Amino acid sequence: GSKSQYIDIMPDFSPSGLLELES
Amino acid sequence: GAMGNEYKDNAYIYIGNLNRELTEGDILTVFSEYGVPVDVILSRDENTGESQGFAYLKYEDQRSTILAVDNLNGFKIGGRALKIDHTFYRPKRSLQKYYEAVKEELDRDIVSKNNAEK
Amino acid sequence: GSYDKPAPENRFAIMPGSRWDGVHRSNGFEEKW
Repeated sequence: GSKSQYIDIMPDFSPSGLLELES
Repeated sequence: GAMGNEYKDNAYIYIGNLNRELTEGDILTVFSEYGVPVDVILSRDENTGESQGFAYLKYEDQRSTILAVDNLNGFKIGGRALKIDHTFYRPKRSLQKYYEAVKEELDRDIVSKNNAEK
Repeated sequence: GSYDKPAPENRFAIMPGSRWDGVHRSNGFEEKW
């Protein structure tokens, strides 16, 4: 298996800059 | 019209018509108002890792899920509004670390601990 | 993210989770009675 990183994707977890204006 | 009415175990909800810059944390920002997501996954490509414009979120409570399906539906985010429906799919084994890495950040709050580890 | 209101005024008794910054938003969809 991969032992560098698990998956290359991984979650980000941040608000969008849309959101601050959209809400 | 993306429901998986095969069960009523549909704590997972289809979040469609999302914008590209919308990430898991963003979805959490709007959806945590309607409850506590114990699982959330943003449908994003495996190569580039960019959002497909779809997500799946699962609350702790399916009734909270229902409230999101209705009252958060039609919320406009960056020119487009998001759509919620009751979908149910089997989580990918290949991308499992994405799933578990996500719930870890959520579980942080969910798990009540005076002592986390022995 | 923080729990702002400690009052279960929500019909479902749901209180906002710790990732909600404090921006109350609702569309007002009447689909759910």
